Amino acid sequence: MAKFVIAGKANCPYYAKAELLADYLQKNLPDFRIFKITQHPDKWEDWVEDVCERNMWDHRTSPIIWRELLDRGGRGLLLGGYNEFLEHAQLYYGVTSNMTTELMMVIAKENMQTHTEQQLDKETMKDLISPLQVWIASAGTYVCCHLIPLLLSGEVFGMHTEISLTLFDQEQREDCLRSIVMETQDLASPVLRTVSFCTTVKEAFLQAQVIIILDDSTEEEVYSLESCLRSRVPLCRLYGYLIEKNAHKSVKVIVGGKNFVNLKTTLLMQYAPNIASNIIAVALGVEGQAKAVLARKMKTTSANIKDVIIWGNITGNNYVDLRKAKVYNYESAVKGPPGHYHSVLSLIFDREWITKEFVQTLKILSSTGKQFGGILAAHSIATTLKYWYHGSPPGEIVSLGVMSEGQFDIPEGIVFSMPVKFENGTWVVLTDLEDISLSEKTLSRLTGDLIQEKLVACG
Amino acid sequence: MSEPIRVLVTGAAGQIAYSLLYSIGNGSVFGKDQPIILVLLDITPMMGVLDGVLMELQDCALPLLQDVIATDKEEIAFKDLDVAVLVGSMPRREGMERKDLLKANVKIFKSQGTALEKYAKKSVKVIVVGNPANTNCLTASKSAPSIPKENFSCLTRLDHNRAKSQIALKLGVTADDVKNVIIWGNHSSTQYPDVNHAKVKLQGKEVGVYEALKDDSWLKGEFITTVQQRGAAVIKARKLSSAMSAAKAIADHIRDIWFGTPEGEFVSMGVISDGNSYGVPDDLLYSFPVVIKNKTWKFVEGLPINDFSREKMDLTAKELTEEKETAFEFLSSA
Amino acid sequence: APPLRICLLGPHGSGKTVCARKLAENFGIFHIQFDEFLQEKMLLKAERKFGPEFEDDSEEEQLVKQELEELAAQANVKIEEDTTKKQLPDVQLTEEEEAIKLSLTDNEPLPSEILDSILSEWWLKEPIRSTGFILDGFPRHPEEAQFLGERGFFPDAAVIIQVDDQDIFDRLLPAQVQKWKTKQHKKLERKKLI
Amino acid sequence: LAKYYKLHHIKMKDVIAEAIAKLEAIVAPKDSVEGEEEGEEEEEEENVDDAQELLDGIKESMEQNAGRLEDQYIIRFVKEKLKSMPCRNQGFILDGFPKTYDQAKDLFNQEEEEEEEEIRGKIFPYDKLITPEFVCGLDASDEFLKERVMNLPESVVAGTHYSQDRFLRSLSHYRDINTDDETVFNYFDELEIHPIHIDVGKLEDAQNRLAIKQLIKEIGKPRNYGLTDEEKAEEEKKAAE
Amino acid sequence: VAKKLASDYGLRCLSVGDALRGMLNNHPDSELSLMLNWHLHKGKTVPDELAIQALDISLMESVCNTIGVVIDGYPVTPHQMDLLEARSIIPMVIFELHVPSKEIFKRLLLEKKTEQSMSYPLHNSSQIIAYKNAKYHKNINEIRQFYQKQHQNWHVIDGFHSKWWVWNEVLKDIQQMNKYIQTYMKKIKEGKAACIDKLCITPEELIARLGEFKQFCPVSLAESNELIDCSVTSSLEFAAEFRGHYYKMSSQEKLNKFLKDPELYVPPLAPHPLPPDDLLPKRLTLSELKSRFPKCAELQGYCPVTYQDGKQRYEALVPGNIRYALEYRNCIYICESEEKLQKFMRSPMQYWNQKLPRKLPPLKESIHLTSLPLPGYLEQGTATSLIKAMNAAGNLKPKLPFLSVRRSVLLYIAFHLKAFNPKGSEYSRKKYKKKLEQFVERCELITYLSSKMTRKYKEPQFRAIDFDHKLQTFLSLKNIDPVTG
Repeated sequence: MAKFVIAGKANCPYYAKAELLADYLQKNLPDFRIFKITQHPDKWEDWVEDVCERNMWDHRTSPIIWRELLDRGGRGLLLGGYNEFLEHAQLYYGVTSNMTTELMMVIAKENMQTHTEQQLDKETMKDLISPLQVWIASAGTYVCCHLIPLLLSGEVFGMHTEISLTLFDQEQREDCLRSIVMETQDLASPVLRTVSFCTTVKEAFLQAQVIIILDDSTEEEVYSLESCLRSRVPLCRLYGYLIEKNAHKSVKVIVGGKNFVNLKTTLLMQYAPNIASNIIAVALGVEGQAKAVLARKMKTTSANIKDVIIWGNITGNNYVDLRKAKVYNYESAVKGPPGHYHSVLSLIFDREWITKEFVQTLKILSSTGKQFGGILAAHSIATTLKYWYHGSPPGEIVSLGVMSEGQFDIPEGIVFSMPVKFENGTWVVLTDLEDISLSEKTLSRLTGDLIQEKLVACG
Repeated sequence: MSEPIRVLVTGAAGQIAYSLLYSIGNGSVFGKDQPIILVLLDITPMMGVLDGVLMELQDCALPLLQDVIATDKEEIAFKDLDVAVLVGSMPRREGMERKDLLKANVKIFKSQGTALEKYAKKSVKVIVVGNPANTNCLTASKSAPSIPKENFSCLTRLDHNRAKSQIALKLGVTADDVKNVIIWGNHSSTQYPDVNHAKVKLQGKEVGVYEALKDDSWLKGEFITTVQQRGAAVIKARKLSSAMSAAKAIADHIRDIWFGTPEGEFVSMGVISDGNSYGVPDDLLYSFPVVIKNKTWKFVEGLPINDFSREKMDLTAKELTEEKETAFEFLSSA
Repeated sequence: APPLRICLLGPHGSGKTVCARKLAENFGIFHIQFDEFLQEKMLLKAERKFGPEFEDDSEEEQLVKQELEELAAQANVKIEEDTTKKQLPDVQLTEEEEAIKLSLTDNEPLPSEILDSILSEWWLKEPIRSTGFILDGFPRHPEEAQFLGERGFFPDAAVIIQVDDQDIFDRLLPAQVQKWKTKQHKKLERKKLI
Repeated sequence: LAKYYKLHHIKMKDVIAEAIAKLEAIVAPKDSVEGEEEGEEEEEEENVDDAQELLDGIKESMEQNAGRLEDQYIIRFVKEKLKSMPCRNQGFILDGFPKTYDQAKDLFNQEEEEEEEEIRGKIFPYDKLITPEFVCGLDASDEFLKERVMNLPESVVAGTHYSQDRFLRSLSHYRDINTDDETVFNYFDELEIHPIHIDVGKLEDAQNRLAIKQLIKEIGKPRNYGLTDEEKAEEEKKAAE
Repeated sequence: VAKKLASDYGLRCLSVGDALRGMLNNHPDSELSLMLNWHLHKGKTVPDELAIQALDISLMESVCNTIGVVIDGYPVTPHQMDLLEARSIIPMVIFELHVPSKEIFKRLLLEKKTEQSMSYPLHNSSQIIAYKNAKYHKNINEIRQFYQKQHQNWHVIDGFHSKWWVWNEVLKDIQQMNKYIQTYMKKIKEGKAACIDKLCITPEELIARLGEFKQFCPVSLAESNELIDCSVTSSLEFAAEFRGHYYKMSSQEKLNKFLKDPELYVPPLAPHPLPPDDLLPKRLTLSELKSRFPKCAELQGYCPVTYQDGKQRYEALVPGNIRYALEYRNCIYICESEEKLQKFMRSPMQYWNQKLPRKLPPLKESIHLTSLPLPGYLEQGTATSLIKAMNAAGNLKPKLPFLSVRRSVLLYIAFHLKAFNPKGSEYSRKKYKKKLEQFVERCELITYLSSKMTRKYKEPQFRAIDFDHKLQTFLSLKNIDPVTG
């Protein structure tokens, strides 16, 4: 096994004739191997000068010819332009090229056309492209690792999506996000085609089609709540402006995290009014926690529990409504066939536990956020996106954080958590649900908290 | 409904397990119509963490999950298992000698193997993830002689996936385009990634990675080095282990076991060398390219081996042999 | 025509409850236990399973309760019983729930209005009326069957179980021996504490 | 199973034929040559006329019942067979016999009706020694059975009970007797000597080595001199060879 | 079997003699009876026309006429099969019993037992029986060939399957044919499109009653815009009728689609005509090629299809084998494989017009070391040789005990060369490999023994276990041939 390379200019006569000789040799000789290179003549000078410098050869005319000692792209041993290779082949093999000069002219045209083909092929590859564009803000965060595998599952969209993903934080976070990108590549998902980092202002959200917004790890010290709220405002303003300018007009923006989620969403919408309708806050995790608490009390599975509703600040003061909550597969001897359901309030004989204890427990869970881990956050975000594209389960209520336009009573211009279904790529608010009215005291408490947060943030 | 299966994960408090569990529960492993019972085993101090995990899982309201069991007791954890995933191992500490690491792991996996032998179903499938995966798996299998050795496997899918990723990156393609990569030998820096029989789909046509890349130099040197060192690079950058990709690989491995491999495709698995046509010594846990049908794996025969491959394979076989000898000294003395 | 209705009648609910449940589960209909429906109705106010043994046990506790409270006062060394279980005030019964409680004590039939209202719910209303059901526990009285006829509201069929004294003892008596043993152990502990 | 455990497996035809033949041999004339040698052996003191009239009643019954015989006779002969010293020492095996709960009760129940004075419980008057230590059910798809039977050689099936009409009728009758309402199993179930059931259809090996393995495991190791030194020496030779 | 069928569902079976005998009673002086007697007295045993008439007369018999009849072992000659077809006495389905002579003889021995079951004399000659059976083979082979070929309905049995097993299989099959027939009749009365498989229409009627697409799948033309010749195998497996005309689909799935929405494929509603035969392609052999002379193919061997698909790669110009080769539109083509030929036949317009450049003509000459000149074969052999030498020497830096360095290294290298030889006899290669491994271990002796033995003497039995073996090995090698040893 001998190994050779020749580089060409698309017009070079002698390079073409070399190609003829090479193909003759490789066809007839068992021993012979060659790789083929050519550059546009303008590039050729630079490309060859670089090669020659690396080798410390001294050759300039096209073609250039060298034997590579072990493998393709090793070190080379230099043979001279065409006459020297022809000499080598004639003496060592005994072979002769027989091609005419006129033929060399024609093939010089043919190879010009071949390079034109190569160029068009490059352009052709650009045509083939129809990815989905995704972005993630505050990506340098532990939740992000759990989220990415759910995205890669493709179930979010169906296993038929060219996915392009983007991740943002500052350069120090960019180091760990580099590691995240490495793991992402290793995850070797069938729908993954690209992933990217961003750190820099102009780039962000550029033609973004999906945007994920996480909590920030505020590296700043423990400022007062008022300072924390205000500190969000510059970041929300920047993100809103960047999204509105850079993103695709139909971009979807999802806000998730443990803190001030409603406020962040509201500010973003304020700065990004047009997209604001597209922007939603994930409540599902709180609902899941409530379901699990109920299931533990009942000694059943959470999946049997359905139609829990979260009424409030997701990451703050919220009310959990069980009036519509249903349980399935329970062992009431008043026992239906599969798919029968009984009302949680009816089953739980301890109203005191519901009123005092359950509420206090949820208040603790929300305030601490302790049990809100990476798995739950990821599950909530992923499942919300899944319902947004696919739709929610028929008949089942979902909770979502969304901007009030007065719907029940709720004052306009705040983001509230409320019961919703997902259909046709879009959500609807279940304003036709009976009895789910709130008390005036409850509503006043819930809205007042959000309003005060908003006011303090605006300062 | 299909009867729920019992699945055990050891070291469940560890980050790999934590990442994996959600993929287990959501049906990505066993399919969207198999109810699961999940069993979590760890040392007693982790039980607090383990309890937090159990709670978060219950919070996920996964429909296919019909129990989570947390215990520090092997007799409970290994009872009536259908699938066991052995992720827990002692990590190598600074100043721990390799021999002491081996002895400690041999102790752990001997205990777990005996618990499988006594408590588990004889049909149980056992997946070993904790390094040194091959030697640990062998120790367990020797400790569970009633269980068919084929039931025991160790995680080499991570290397296979890494290799596929590197190839796809170089060609500029999806991972799905790449097929029939092979990882030979130990899940260690001595692991050998072989693409001589790998195929890729380019321009609507299927082509062999050597032909497609045409860079034998880079395939031998740089690709191999990158794959072998990929984990160290990830740890160096993140300061954290490769939990996400390990979990993904484990899920893929189990899923291919459960469903089987696609027709005309094979996968790399760490498996007991007995009867291989390739002239690897018997009584080793070695990695091979394999096809899986009816939850049963078979070796892809007839593949030609060049001397480069043969040499790598014999080097890693030597490493595995030395490891086996060292571990077996403790297993006999234990 | 309406879906199936049956009740199975015989010992103490016993296993027969399970066997009815199994039948309905095979059929894919509803199961009912009438006693359950009573218990849960009462529990709605009560937060307790009222009934004969459970509250009668409290009678003996009257004496022991008072002795324990005297000892708790004289013995300022406080007691394991400090954690007294939760109980409510009287969520005052209607005459309907009063009649239910008196049924649980007496094992005796009740003003027809209640039976009518509930059982007519089960005839008249979905899902029951479409799904149909088998019931455990009813009628307990020929008086009740009489009212069923006088309304004209009927099952498809009755079933009765053929069982006898030894068979009944075999399952039930061991559990009651356990009740006795544990009660005696409790009383021994009370002697020790006193 | 008999060959591996090295026991005795008995079939109803054998019991019937042997009982008849021995009765007839006793009923046959004590001809003009002396009987058994009057040495150190206690000779039998049968009544030959009892055996004769028993055989007469047997013939009459089989006339009345078209070659079938009354359960009482068959059970008597089985119970005596089990009393025999070979059964008492080693092992007895029966294929699907007895066949009904009543038959099982009659055979197994002790005709010494031991004094009931406090025997309220479920341990009948029955002899544990005659009682099977093992019973199992074996069953397959009726389609699998039909296939196997039809696949039997036409010579093999020639005139047999397995000729398709006979086979079909007997298969139905087999199901019809063993209602889940009632089977012969119910007797052993009430003794709680719980039998166990293995699916020849799914195991599908026409030899069902797999079931044979399971049954062996359930039985446990043969209570025998699994090799005597002669057998050890021969197996050692086989290994050396 | 015939009797079992007749009993079990009251079906008829007939022998010819059955009819003739019936006629004798039904009128001893009927025309057919008179002819029968006349022939009999002439010794003319059943001129076939008589039996043919009697048989169709038997079809009158109401039970058969309405319900069912079977015929046993008849026709006995192809000539009878022909004349039956001429009247069109034509069974829907035929079954055939294949039996070893051994079985037949064993059955005949049981018949010998029946002869004692019998009493009156009867013809029992196994010799005649064997003769008749052999001639049954002789005629039945031809009869099967014709009838199966024309009428798609021939089935075969093993005599050693039990008569009940056989009966079951025959009944089941017959019920299948019945269900097909009835469902087809229903579709016909419904006017639906319907598959015609095992409806046993003759090829000649099928050809006569093809639809406009002739023997080609219209689904192929409409969806693919390609032609697939369904004629290429006779079987009706994807053949169907609709609206009074026959067509074949190219697959089960195409047939399913056609059945579902036939109007789409139906003409003129299909999107394209079948081009006229002059435009259609046809396959060739060496005889056609020789007739095509003086011209070769319209292209000088290089396969156009792959080149076109290759986006005109120079590389693609590998010539097709003539076995692949075809004429289309006046013009002769060859492509790289039979499958390429199939694609060409399916869509020739893609390919048939070409203007390849002059480049990459080179036909191979396989060059040989003997044929090479000295530097060329030197280069080829030396490249591998030096690669092996380079690795072996550089990595090992070899020496073996007692040998000179030169001796050790040269011998080791020569072995290494043999062990890795691309074409060395591989078991022998592994033999050398084993020797090389032993040599390596023996070189390892140098390092072990030097490292373990100090200049100070140390306790002999506390030497390591391998130490003394290794020493003994070294000492022995002093007086061993290194070449074999």
